[PDB]
Amino acid sequence: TGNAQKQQDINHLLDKIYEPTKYPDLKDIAENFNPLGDTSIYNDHGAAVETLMKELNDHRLLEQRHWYSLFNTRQRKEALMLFAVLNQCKEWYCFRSNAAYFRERMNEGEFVYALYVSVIHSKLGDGIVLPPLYQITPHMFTNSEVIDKAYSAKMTQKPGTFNVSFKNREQRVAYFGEDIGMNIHHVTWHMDFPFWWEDSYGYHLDRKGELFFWVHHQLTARFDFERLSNWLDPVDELHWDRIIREGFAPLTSYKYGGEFPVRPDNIHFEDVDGVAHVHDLEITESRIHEAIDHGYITDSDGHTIDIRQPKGIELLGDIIE
Amino acid sequence: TGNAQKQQDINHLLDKIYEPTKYPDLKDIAENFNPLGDTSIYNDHGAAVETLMKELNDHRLLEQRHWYSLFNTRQRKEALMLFAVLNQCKEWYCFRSNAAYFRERMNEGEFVYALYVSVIHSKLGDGIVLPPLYQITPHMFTNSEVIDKAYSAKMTQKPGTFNVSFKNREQRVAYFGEDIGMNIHHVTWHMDFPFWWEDSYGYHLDRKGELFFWVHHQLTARFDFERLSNWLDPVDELHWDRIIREGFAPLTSYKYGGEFPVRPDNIHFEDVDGVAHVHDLEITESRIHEAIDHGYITDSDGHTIDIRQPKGIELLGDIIE
Ligand SMILES: [Cu+2]
Ligand SMILES: [Cu+2]
Repeated sequence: TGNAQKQQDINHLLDKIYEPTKYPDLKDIAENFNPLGDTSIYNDHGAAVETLMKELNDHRLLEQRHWYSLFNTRQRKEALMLFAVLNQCKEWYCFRSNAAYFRERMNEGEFVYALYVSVIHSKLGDGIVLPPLYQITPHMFTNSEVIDKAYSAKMTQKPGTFNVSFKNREQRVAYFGEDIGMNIHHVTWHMDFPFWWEDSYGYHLDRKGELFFWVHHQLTARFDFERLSNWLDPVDELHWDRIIREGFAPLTSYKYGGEFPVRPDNIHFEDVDGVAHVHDLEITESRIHEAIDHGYITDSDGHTIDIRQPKGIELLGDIIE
Repeated sequence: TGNAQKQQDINHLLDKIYEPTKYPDLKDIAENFNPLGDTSIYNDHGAAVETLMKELNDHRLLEQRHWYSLFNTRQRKEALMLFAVLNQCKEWYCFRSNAAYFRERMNEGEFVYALYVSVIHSKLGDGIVLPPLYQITPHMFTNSEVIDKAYSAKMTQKPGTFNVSFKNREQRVAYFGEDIGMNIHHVTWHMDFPFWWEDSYGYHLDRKGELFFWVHHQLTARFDFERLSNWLDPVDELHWDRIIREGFAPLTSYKYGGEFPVRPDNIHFEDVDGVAHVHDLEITESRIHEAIDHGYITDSDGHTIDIRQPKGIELLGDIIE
């Protein structure tokens, strides 16, 4: 152990993530290790490990040098299996090993995501401070311009820092939304208290519900404030039966993936194949809005669970998010 | 009572259905029979009959030589009383009699529908085969042109058969829906397990409900295949909030009644007077959909009947059709 060790290892793992590791130790590990030959390092007698492997083997896991969204029900599951290994390691010998072994044949997004969540929640990651996403995978936090300016630097082997950019809109209250600090927090908040947490993982995040209610209420408040300061008017509430008034162009790019799709202004909400129907929301919204109005949330049995009490708002945040 | 017999009386009955019977027996039965004096032929002591009669007498039954759709709540009820008589005869003397007695004063659709149903479920119709509707009442299964060609062969008495008809649509998968066999089947399937069946009539049809779910799912299935074969793409699902994209003109005619109305394309669903509001669907659709989602259907007392079991899909079909 140590930390200036654990730490070191981490830094190495997340170094030039888009390419096979250059740190020799990480690679003989990456090669010689077998997550299945001492089912003892694992507190599960390695059921986790044996499940990743099985996938890695039938090679039914997402490819490397490809994008990844945490909203993709499969990409998530895969990402989250790495979490589950890293998670039941008794000591560092087992983490390093895996987050090396996998690091090299699992996709980067799943991987970056997996490592962070794992470091954050696993028993074994106390000493560590995680590098800032913004510098680990800069395509998600940097402009598309600066990105290309950086690819040029590199082509020519000439160094230096480029100035990023952001009178026509409400990309006047932009400084708020595009800040690398908020973006960090926004992701961290949901890494700290993930929507996918099962108390099987080890403990129980306390009031994730009210936490959820509140955190957004404040982005939402903080946001409303800035627009105040900009002669702008408080934000419109979004409806599924209306047009999406204010659309934008992000001018942002994926590393592997392409450029973030843009949305024109005054658009009509389309039924999106694979996710869900527009109407599917409308009804959800109704079911929600009826719990609130009745006084109770009704479970699967037709058991009405009361929410006209203090535990109220979290039970509500459990069903809303 | 052979069946040869049984059978013969039945082809007699349904011969030249649009004009007074020409078979002399059926006639003088038609005239001298009294469905209510010897109410010992009825296993109901002629409750059945004494109701038809009453109607027949206050003259509030639907006229002859007029159309009839099985969807008309009255038209449906009258048709269905005939059913109730034929149904409580102890032997052929009683059917012959009524389907003769009634044949001659009761509307022809009521009458053709009443005799088949009766023939199909009454305990007294075993040996018979019913003639193919397509040849009993051919306006329903034949073109409007063919029909017309046929009125001319008859005005001039020179005989002859006509070829029916069916590059501009999806009346390219026509050969499927316009087939006299399908068509047969699709009506028979609903005569075998009728939507109006009360188990007071006699026995209980067994899984009408999954039977219902399943038969349509195979029309639909079968339907979807043919389109495949025609470079056409799978069928849109219909919504009450969008346009009826594809209308058609059936170029079909009724014998008494006129030409079947046509639907222009890209139409908007109108609230239709006497049947129900568009919205009315809209909420029934919701009501249904929530039963699917809750885990339970809820009766009129407010008792939730669970459908997350094998009797499941049938309970559902009983509230769906
Ligand atoms: Cu969030
Ligand atoms: Cu049908």
